[PDB]
Amino acid sequence: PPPVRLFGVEGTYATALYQAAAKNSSIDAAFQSLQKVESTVKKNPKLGHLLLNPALSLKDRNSVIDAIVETHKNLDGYVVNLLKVLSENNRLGCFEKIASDFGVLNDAHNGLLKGTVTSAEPLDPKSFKRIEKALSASKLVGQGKSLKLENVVKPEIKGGLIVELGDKTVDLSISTKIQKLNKVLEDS
Amino acid sequence: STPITGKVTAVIGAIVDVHFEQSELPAILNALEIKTPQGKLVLEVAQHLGENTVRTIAMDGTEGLVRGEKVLDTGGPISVPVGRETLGRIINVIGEPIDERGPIKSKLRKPIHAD
Amino acid sequence: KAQPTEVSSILEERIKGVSDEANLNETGRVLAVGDGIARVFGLNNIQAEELVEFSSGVKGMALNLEPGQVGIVLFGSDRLVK
Repeated sequence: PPPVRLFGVEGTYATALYQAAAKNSSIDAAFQSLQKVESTVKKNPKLGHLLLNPALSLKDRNSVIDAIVETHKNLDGYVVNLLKVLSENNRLGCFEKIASDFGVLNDAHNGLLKGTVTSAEPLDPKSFKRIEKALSASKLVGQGKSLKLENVVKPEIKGGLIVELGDKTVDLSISTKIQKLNKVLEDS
Repeated sequence: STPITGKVTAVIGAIVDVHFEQSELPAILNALEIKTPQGKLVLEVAQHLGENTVRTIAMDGTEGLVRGEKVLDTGGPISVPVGRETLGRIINVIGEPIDERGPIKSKLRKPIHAD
Repeated sequence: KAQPTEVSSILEERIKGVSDEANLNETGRVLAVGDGIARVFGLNNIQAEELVEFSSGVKGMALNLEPGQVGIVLFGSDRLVK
């Protein structure tokens, strides 16, 4: 019984890392180790990201893994061997993707159903809050699970708002309605 | 002088791939030997496939090969013996006489990749 | 507080031959050669159809600008390429 699929390409490292780690939980600890190692990649951005290049070596890649485990107890559990394999497999560059994806799987386990409330201009907090609770208590979320929510600014839309989550959306905005306004009048 | 060994990482058809070690890569068109239980077997450095991995072309019957066999560098290309000692004798591709007249002693070995 | 700076000061100096005299403005490493073509990692500020020079001294020219690498065809034998 796997979680929500990462669907093949290069999430399969993260997929195997989860489903082999999770057989004995520790995925919060493995998760925090992943957060910490992506942090120390980010905390040393010069040649933490600039040294995920493929043209180095096998040996020097393994030594960069040694520098990662050299930084205190940055790695913990399977995630070093993960890197041992990753280093050997030289898929280190697509490591950022793995991180974010494990985060998605993890907060799916928590049930944070990330949403969005697209607009062409940011809005007041009262609207945020009222919408937030709306979806939260809506059949969408079955409760027992959270509900983030992000307003974004979109100029490509002419205003209004659109709610999004669980590949399920509602647009009541302006742009689409103008469109429907032009379509209906486009007949004889 | 140390010799450079490598591992037979891939056998495809009549094309053999070798994983070498760090900065030990022979340049292109170098003869490589591997001692079979039947004899010796020759490769020629064709492609640096990257990451200390070199694709080469076989020179005899490539059957029976285990992955990861310790192939051996020869440094240079295939050099054959020359001189009037070579006259009237039957030589294979790798410079060996197969006339069963013993070896061809020769003061010069010369590579087959000149300008 | 100190040991991440130690790991950084090692790692910037661990590939100091590769990380310095570098940053691929006018430098590159021979990633893989075959058939008179070097695919070369690096060479970010390079131009299209620009002459390049090897450390062995045989010259090539770049044809395929790519995000990952640069295809360079060779004017001499590829035996001088490692």
